[PDB]
Amino acid sequence: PAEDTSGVIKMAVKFDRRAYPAQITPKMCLLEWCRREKLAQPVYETVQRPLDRLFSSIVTVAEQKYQSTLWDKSKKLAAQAAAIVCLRSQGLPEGRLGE
Repeated sequence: PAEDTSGVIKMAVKFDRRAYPAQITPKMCLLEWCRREKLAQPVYETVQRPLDRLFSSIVTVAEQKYQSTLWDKSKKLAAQAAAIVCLRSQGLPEGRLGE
């Protein structure tokens, strides 16, 4: 239900685990959303700038790609950021404390 799914949607996000309950992450919130929606589960591809020890991640959900504009220090932190981009750009709840 989102006709044009080309390209990449981006926002400027970094995952800050202090905003989340113990051991709940955007990846889990997004995965549960896909399951609730009977959607294929998210697919993450890592991007690297190894000379800077930087990481980015592109997540595909319902054929649309999402990615943060910002780089991070680890594959896992970048994957969390990509999940946030996917949720926040759609207006969905992100799983934070008191949301």
